[PDB]
Amino acid sequence: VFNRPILFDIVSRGSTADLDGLLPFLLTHKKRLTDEEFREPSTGKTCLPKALLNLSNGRNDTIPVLLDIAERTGNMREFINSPFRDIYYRGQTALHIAIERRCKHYVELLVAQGADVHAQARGRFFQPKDEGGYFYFGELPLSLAACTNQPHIVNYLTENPHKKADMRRQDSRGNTVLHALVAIADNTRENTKFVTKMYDLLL
Amino acid sequence: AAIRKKLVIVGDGACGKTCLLIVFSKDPTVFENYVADIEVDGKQVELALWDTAGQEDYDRLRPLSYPDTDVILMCFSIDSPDSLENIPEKWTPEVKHFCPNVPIILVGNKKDLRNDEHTRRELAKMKQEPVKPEEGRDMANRIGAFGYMECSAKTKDGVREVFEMATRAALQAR
Ligand SMILES: Nc1nc2c(ncn2[C@@H]2O[C@H](COP(=O)(O)OP(=O)(O)O)[C@@H](O)[C@H]2O)c(=O)[nH]1
Repeated sequence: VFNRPILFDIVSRGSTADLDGLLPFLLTHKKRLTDEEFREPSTGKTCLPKALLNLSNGRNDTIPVLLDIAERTGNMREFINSPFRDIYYRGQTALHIAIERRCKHYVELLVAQGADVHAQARGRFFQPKDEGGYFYFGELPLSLAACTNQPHIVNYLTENPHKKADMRRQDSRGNTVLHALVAIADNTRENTKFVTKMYDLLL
Repeated sequence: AAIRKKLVIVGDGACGKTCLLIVFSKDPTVFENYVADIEVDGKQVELALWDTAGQEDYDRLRPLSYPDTDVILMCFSIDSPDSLENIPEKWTPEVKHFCPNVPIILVGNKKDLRNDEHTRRELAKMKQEPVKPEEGRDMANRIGAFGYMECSAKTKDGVREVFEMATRAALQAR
C-alpha cells in the first residue's frame, strides 16, 4: 500500500487527509519511516525533507502527523536527524531545510524533539565559491539562520528551553558563525547592512 | 564550546557492534549520529556514532559514511576465532582506501564469553579454540593503532574505557 513513490507523492502534495493507515500498516508489518526501502536512494532524502522542500504558502501539514507515527513506531532522534548521505547535499537535515525555506513554524517543532542544532553540511554544494560550490554558510544551522538574515531564528536556537545552540561551536574548517558572515560578503549596501546588524548581535 | 568527531565503528557482522553502541548511548541495528556527550580529559566532547552495516554486502551505502571519519573502531569477537582475521583481509584495506590516515582502536567485545561453558563445548567441537589477547595484540601491532581495549557489552566495565582511548586519538593531529 505504501511504497516509496506513492507516499513521497503524498507528502509533496500536502495531504494529511489520505495517509490514515501508515500507523496500522507500518506497525503490523514492523517497519520504520527511515528504513532504506522508504528513502530516495541517491541523496538519503526522507519524507520530512520532502515536505519542507514542497511547501504550500509556508505550511505543509504533513510534518506533524509523520512525527507522530515516527513516535508511535518510535524514532525521533533518528527520523528527524537522518541526514543526506550524498557528496552534493551532505549533512543537510530537515532543520537545514527549515531555515533556508525561512520556515520558523517548524523549527520550534523540530528542536522540541531534540533534532540537531550543530549538524554540519559538509557537502560540495554547501561549500564556498572557490572550491566547486555555490553557498558557504559555515556548516551549522545557527550559521545559516545568521547568514540568511533571520534574527528571529538566531534568537530561538540560542534561548530555547529544549536545546540551546552556542555561537562558539566550531565547524569542520574552524570558521565560527562570525567568520562566516565575513566569508559571505558581496559588498553591496544590503549585504553589509544585515551582516553588521547580525555580526553585532552575536558578539 | 565543545568539539565533535565522527565514529564509524567497523566489524565483521554479529561481532556485537551495535549492542555496544546501545550501552554507551543510553547509559537496535541502526545508529545515525546519535550525538553522545563524553568528558574525556576536561573538554566535554560530543562523539557522533556512525554504526555501519556489517557483512550484508551494503558496499552501496558502506563507503558513504567514512568521509571525515577520525576514530575508527575495528571490532572482532572473542568467541570468534581466526574468522577474526577479516581485519587485514577486508576491513583494514577498505579503511586504507576510504579514509587516508586515522586512528584505529581495535575492539574485541564479548569478553564475558570466554569462560562460557555453554559455547565452550560448541567452540571446542569447532577445534578452533577461541582467541588469546596476545593473538590480537599482534593484530594490533600489525595494523598500527592507539589501543587494544578488548570490550564487554552485557556485562559492563569495558564499554567506558574503549571510548577514552578512541576519542583521545581523534583529538590528535589531522
Ligand atoms: N552474551 C553476550 N551477548 C552479547 C554481548 N554483546 C553483544 N551480544 C549479543 O550480540 C547480539 C547482537 O549484536 P550486534 O551488535 O547487533 O551485532 P552486529 O551485527 O555486529 O551489530 C545480541 O543478541 C547480543 O546478545 C555480551 O557482552 N554478552
